Amino acid sequence: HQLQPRRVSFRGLQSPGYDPSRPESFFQQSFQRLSRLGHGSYGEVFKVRSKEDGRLYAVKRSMSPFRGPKDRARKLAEVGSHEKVGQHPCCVRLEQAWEEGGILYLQTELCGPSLQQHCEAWASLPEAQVWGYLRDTLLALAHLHSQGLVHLDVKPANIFLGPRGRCKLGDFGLLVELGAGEVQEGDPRYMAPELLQGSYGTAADVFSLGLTILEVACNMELPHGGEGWQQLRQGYLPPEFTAGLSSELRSVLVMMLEPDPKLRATAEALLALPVLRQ
Ligand SMILES: Cc1ccc(O)c(C)c1-c1cc(-c2ccnc(N3CC[C@@H](N)C3)c2)cc(C(N)=O)c1N
Repeated sequence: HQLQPRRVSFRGLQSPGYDPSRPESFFQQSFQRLSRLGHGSYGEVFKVRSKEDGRLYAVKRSMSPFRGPKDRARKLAEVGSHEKVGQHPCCVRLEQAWEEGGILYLQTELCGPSLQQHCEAWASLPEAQVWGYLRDTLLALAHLHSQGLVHLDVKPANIFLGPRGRCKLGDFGLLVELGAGEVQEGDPRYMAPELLQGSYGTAADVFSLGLTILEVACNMELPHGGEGWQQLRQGYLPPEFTAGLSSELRSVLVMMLEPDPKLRATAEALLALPVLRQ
């Protein structure tokens, strides 16, 4: 026998068309699986339609049952972090989460391709689009920081194309609160230099978003270490990466890539620039 699905929430499961008497899972009974959006060691993401309301969503499920109470605690923690983010037009919105059969499910709004996928199936993007992605993801960071939260893995793969040129930031598994809480290793290509010393704060996201946007704007791989990695963290843009970048975009990126986090521009300061108006 199998225990009924349980809602996972850190704030305070039954749905139309779900029958506990029937053997198959809440996920099998309550959704129509339409396509697979992604698969990895983190599990799988599916595009689904909900039987409850008839609308499209995405559902991420973990790959293997919990191995022990700590493994379970650490996986469920993602839901608590995501709930702290809440509703914001530039953040992937969690609808509900649940556990069944030792598997964790997160149901969110359905978003488009990641910025990474969008780039791969474009070369270098029109700068007008890049400005939109930068602005939207800056709004997301201002929102996170207002909640005392820092995303420690801002990267092209974690930003999803919404409606009409809009970007939403997601994957809040590596969110920390301003103690910190347990966290995994962010992608070294986009890592703020102060994180080498374990120092973090709202500035670390801004730096990562700077290299995220640099990468999508120039369509070149960033170094994961060695001299190239250091030379992106000196306070200038290496010419290697700047071919075809406008003077306007270059200047905003260099504000975001300031190595001293005390000097680095805040999301709100960047959003107040005339170039990022509206
Ligand atoms: C379901 C879910 C729950 C919580 C959450 O925060 C997010 C973002 C999602 C979510 C994830 C994905 C997706 C697709 C392919 N690869 C990845 N990953 C690659 C590695 C990892 N970092 C990110 C993620 C797509 C969508 C979407 N298109 O609607 C989506 N809403």
